[PDB]
Amino acid sequence: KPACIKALTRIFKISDQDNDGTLNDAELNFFQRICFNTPLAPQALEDVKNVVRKHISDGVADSGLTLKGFLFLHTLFIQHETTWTVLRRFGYDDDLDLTPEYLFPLLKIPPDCTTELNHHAYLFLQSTFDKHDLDRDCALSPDELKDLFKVFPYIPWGPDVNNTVCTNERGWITYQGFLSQWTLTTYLDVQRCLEYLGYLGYSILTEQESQASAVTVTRDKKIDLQKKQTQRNVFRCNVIGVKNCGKSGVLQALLGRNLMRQKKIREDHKSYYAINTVYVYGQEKYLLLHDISESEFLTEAEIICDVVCLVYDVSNPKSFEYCARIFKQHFMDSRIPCLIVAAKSDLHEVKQEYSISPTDFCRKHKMPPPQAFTCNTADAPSKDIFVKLTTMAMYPHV
Ligand SMILES: Nc1nc2c(ncn2[C@@H]2O[C@H](COP(=O)(O)OP(=O)(O)CP(=O)(O)O)[C@@H](O)[C@H]2O)c(=O)[nH]1
Ligand SMILES: [Cl-]
Ligand SMILES: [Mg+2]
Ligand SMILES: [Mg+2]
Repeated sequence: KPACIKALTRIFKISDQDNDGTLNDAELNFFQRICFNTPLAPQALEDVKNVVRKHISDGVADSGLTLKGFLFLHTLFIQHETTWTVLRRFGYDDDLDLTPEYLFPLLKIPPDCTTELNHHAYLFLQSTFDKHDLDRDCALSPDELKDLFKVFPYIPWGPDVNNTVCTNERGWITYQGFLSQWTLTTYLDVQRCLEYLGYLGYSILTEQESQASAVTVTRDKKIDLQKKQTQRNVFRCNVIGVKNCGKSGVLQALLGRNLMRQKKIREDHKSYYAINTVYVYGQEKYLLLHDISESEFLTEAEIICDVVCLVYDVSNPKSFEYCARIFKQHFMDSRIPCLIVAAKSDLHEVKQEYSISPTDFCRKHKMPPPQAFTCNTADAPSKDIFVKLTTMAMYPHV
């Protein structure tokens, strides 16, 4: 029984689309249709409300069904089969748990293909954000996130999510940052995104066969390279360099954060990812950065990307050798574009101990010139390199 109440309470929360605490006639009729194929007459609906009002006082607020009122009607129909109709319609099984078919619809992704949310999927998330942004500040406070996750069986996002997407003045995920996190999750872990969409009741509220009906599968990367044109909107860039060469500073710069703001980031909440929108020649795209920590190996995983960002420290004389090394053993004869970034360029430039200068190296292997970059500036860092990286990802040849 307590398991039954738990499910119905969630089903209520999902059905309350405007998230006001009641099921108005608009939302109530929607619920009846998806469950019982036919809604009730406008005043025959008012008759049911009367039955509620004449038993409990807190069962009907405004002229819409409250949760207590909703749970009350569940008891009335028993003292059956009406409830199980509702439960099964919302993905629950006999054990009152969400079925694998509902939460994990199989979506086999072809090799060298990526996953994006379609336009209607984004719209669903845009409304989803608005429903829980009750303070209208275009950001989700910790309370507004707890509210959003009350349809989730566990907390899906950790405190590092705030160091991955755009946040506001107080570290709260903004409206744009919110969509960036979903864009990010969909790209890296589509099965997790589909699971999360199930918790939000996407498949039901949008009346579609599965959560998978929100994901777009882009074509083979090889075809994009051969046809020299892509339709993708999300591009992944791997950031590679020695330890403490300023990689994390590059990632956080994409989020618009100064170096001084970065020093207040606790390591418990550290993130090796950063995602944001970038405009390339009037086209809006998503740039996805992945901080690759200096390890003994570089597998076939940390090399798959649309563009590589080799970062070295100008105050570190031995740092650029790493860039030259990694480039020569993974990206020298690769169809992946590479951009060298001279990070910490606010510091005094020290002569690199490598055999050849960064400048000449970029000519020997036909790359763009080493880009000067710093996150240690007043206001927010420059988005120049991020436009560059995205541009090279979109047009590898040009
Ligand atoms: N002056 C200055 N210092 C910087 C800049 N970027 C980073 N730093 C400093 O350099 C150090 C290393 O930066 P960080 O971004 O953490 O490097 P990292 O390569 O991510 C470290 P790891 O390899 O372990 O991930 C920090 O002390 C940071 O404050 C910059 O543009 N200017
Ligand atoms: Cl559900
Ligand atoms: Mg409502
Ligand atoms: Mg808010």
